[PDB]
Amino acid sequence: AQLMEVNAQINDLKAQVEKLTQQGETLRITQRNLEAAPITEVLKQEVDELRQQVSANDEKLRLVRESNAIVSDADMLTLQKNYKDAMTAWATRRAKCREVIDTLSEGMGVKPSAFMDQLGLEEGLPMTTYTEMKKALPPVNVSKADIKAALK
Amino acid sequence: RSQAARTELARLQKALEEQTNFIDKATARIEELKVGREETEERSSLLKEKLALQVKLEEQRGTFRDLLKNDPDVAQKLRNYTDIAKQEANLWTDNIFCLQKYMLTKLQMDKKTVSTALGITGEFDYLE
Repeated sequence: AQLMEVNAQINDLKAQVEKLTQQGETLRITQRNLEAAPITEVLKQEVDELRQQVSANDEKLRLVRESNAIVSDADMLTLQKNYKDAMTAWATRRAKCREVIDTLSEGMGVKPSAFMDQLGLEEGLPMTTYTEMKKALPPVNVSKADIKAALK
Repeated sequence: RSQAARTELARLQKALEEQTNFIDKATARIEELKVGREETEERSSLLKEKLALQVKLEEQRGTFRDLLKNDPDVAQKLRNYTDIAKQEANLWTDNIFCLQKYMLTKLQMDKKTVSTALGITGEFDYLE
């Protein structure tokens, strides 16, 4: 019935509708993105609130730090090392002293005690407490470089 | 056959109207939404900050968590013990310098031999 006229038109618009629908959905996508974002006045708020909220923690850190309420990993290392240094310095200077006191005792053929009494050398503390101190709290070795690594 | 193929053209006209009105509603809603939200170097440099800060927080609370790991009772225990040991190390230092006095000015021993025997070194000092 020369329906080519009409059966062509369907094809024409079957192309047209499709175009708009495949364009249509695109709009939807972007508007979704638009509905999922805050305005630029509210986003300007939330930021100057977060700024204050962060600055807050910077102050809390400044305080608990300045008050020595807390110990940093580097500091906890440094005290730890300084301890080794002292307990070493101690156990060392005692020894390299009492070993000379040894020779010098029988040099004069006399007890070490009275030698220390004459020269005016101090009793010391006992090693009873030193070793029980190493026991209580064990010294450890701590590299200076380790301490630099903790400080960053 | 003819009308059967005529109906398929009656479906797509209605479909086109519906799709057209839909697109209209869409462009409208965007037109209203793009009002508050407007892409700018400002809003751009802004969203980035609402993230930056947001993250910096999580970093901070991590910092805290980690900072509290360190027992200050121990820090003090250490602090006290070392004070003790250093006063003791300073004691035996004083005893060593005293043996230097006697050995040098009484037993007239060797100023070279004395150092080496006592343990006196370069930069031998009290612990401050």
